[PDB]
Amino acid sequence: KVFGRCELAAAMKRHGLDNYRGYSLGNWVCAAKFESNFNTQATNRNTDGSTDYGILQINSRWWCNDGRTPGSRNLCNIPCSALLSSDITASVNCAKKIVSDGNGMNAWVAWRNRCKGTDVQAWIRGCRL
Ligand SMILES: [Cl-]
Ligand SMILES: [Cl-]
Ligand SMILES: [Cl-]
Ligand SMILES: [Cl-]
Ligand SMILES: [Cl-]
Ligand SMILES: [Cl-]
Ligand SMILES: [Cl-]
Ligand code: NA
Repeated sequence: KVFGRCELAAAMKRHGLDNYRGYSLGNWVCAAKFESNFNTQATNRNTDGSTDYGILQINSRWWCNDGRTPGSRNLCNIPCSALLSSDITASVNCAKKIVSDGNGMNAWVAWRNRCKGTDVQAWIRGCRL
């Protein structure tokens, strides 16, 4: 599923991401924009052989099981395929664990490089929320 901007903001808010660990909704929308272009089915292979899955490009090295990432963990206790669903629940629940891991949203390199410090509220501007 490719979400619209405000549609994803609303779904993220419904699932409790707005101000989660102190990160406003616009931060989460911005991260999803640059990780996946709002596409739940996005996948990307990393150089190390792990793969990133879904709207927030969650990595198989630590967070989900895809059966093909040697030495990896599955700390969200989910198949990586669950991160590709039109229902964002699994991605949101796993993102909550990731953002709580110690480095906040810096875990998402694209957030650090493209969202951090910017006018992230622009991402939810106009949205009925
Ligand atoms: Cl957009
Ligand atoms: Cl915001
Ligand atoms: Cl594996
Ligand atoms: Cl594990
Ligand atoms: Cl599994
Ligand atoms: Cl959803
Ligand atoms: Cl933080
Ligand atoms: Na894994």
